[PDB]
Amino acid sequence: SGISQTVIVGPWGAK
Amino acid sequence: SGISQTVIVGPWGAK
Amino acid sequence: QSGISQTVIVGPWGAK
Amino acid sequence: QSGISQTVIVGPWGAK
Amino acid sequence: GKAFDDGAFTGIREINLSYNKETAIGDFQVVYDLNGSPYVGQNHKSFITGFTPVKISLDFPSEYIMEVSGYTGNVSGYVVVRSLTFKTNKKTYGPYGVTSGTPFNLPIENGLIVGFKGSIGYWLDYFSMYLSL
Amino acid sequence: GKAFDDGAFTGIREINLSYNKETAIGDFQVVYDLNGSPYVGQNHKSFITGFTPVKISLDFPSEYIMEVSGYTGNVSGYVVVRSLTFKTNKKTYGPYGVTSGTPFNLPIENGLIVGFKGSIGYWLDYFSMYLSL
Amino acid sequence: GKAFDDGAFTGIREINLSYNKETAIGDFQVVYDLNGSPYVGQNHKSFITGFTPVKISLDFPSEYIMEVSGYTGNVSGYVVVRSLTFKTNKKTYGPYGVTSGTPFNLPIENGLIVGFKGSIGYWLDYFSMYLSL
Amino acid sequence: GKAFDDGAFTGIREINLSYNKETAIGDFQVVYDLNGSPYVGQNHKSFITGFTPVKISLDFPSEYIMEVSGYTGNVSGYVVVRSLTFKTNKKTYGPYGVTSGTPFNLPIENGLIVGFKGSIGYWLDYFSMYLSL
Ligand SMILES: Cc1cc(=O)oc2cc(O[C@@H]3O[C@H](CO)[C@H](O)[C@H](O)[C@H]3O)ccc12
Repeated sequence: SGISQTVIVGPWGAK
Repeated sequence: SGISQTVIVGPWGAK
Repeated sequence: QSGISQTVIVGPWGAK
Repeated sequence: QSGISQTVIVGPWGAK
Repeated sequence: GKAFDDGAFTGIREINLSYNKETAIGDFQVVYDLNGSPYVGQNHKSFITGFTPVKISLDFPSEYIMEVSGYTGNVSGYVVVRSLTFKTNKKTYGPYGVTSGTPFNLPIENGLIVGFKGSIGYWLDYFSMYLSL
Repeated sequence: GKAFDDGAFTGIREINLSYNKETAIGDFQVVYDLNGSPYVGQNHKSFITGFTPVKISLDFPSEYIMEVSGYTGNVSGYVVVRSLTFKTNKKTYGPYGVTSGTPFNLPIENGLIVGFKGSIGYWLDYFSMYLSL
Repeated sequence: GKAFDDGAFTGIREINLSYNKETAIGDFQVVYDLNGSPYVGQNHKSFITGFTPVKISLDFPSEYIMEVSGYTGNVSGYVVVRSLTFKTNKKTYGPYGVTSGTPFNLPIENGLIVGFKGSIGYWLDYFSMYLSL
Repeated sequence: GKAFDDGAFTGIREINLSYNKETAIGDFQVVYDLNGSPYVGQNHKSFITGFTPVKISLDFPSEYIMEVSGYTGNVSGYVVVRSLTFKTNKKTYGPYGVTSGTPFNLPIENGLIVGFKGSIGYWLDYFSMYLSL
């Protein structure tokens, strides 16, 4: 796809 | 410089 | 989503 | 590092 | 709660949050850097009010966050982020909130936090961070 | 000419450029994506009029540029960008301008163009592209 | 402890560790992926023996780690990593070592762990992780 | 031709190529850096022999490639890379081969070449480059 991606860490907290 | 870079997370533990 | 890291790749140049 | 994020940049093409 | 997602930017200039010393973190808003100009992010607000506001104004670009830490715990039967601390290469900001429950921490050796996402009801329920070089 | 540098974004939604079939590329402007919202880039304008405008509206995010190519060459004693062609996964836009001089091309096997910078005088003098995953 | 730093690779094929419930994590060794081939990292050994070995052989590249968690704690007056758990998109490996002390966790929403660095004495003192897209 | 793909590494220490000033580029082998250590790439060899070998030994890590350029042209019925030049921050290596046909160039304003792929038959048919921060 045409959307740039990035590292994402988490989540912290609920669920 | 000529050395590639990467995200690093941490440290966890001592120090 | 796979376990293989990816990198920008530019090209090809030459004959394509 | 600085607090500014970095990106690969290719170029320039055109006038030097 | 209400999910939010700021996406990714080029850096962080300012963090605005609110908290209550007896419950948890309430509101959260970031002023990002976008290609060297400030970008005022959406203000992600609790469904309730009466929190104490805090403004963390970083000396961008030389000052940046190296560790985010906090506690998650129970407030009125909900697991929420009860406290946050932001440590930069220059100063520590916090703790804000209540320092009890389960601790968590994200220290960064190389790279930058460039965005936040998460969910906020009465309190900040959970959050994640975008990281980049 | 006048330097410009849009910086880096999430993707590309539209490119608006102008050209002359006897000279070179003139105006250049881009609508980026920024975390799902259109970001209207500044219109980088030639010092002169007489160009034909074209609007390249991409079906973002399913459509994205896979190759940028063109020619650089003499116009009035200046080395400028004479022609541009944008090839996406869905079709080819251009050539716009004059297909004469020294060819150049940037095919992308993996990654995306997320930003442009360069300089425009009477014509587009030069440009560079930000690339990201 | 002795510092180690594997650097960054393309992915992870296997983790070899050892542990003792009475103490902490001992040895740590990783078989990385390097461009589609196995790269056998150096075995980073504890100064002592008596550990139970664990081999985590992932179904690379279909299977990859989505969360690393564990506990740090005092063993014989030293702060060390007492426990580790590796959660993939397929299953959960661990906990290896007692889940007592200060918890930590690194869930990953997008991205991959591509390398480890740290320090091992009698036990794993500390560690960090390289992350990439 | 036989396809090749080295994948991505940490940087480049040495480039070994061969050429003939009557034909085109023949063989290609790179010594990469992999996390501060040399990694000797596969040697990608032409189906025929007779070429003149050249070794470009870079002063890694201070010296790195800023632009790759060359020409593609027809040799005995095959369209191939007839010439290569590597410009670093220290000096220009080349051109090697025959500077005749259609030019191409990849200048890099920010980032590093960390890998090569392509195809070699009698001559270097085509190539692409992995780029990283
Ligand atoms: C007194 C003592 C008792 C014990 O059970 O273990 C050790 C270990 C020692 O070596 C240290 O290993 C630790 C923890 O991994 C640190 O890396 C430290 O730097 C090492 O010297 C020393 C004494 C004992």
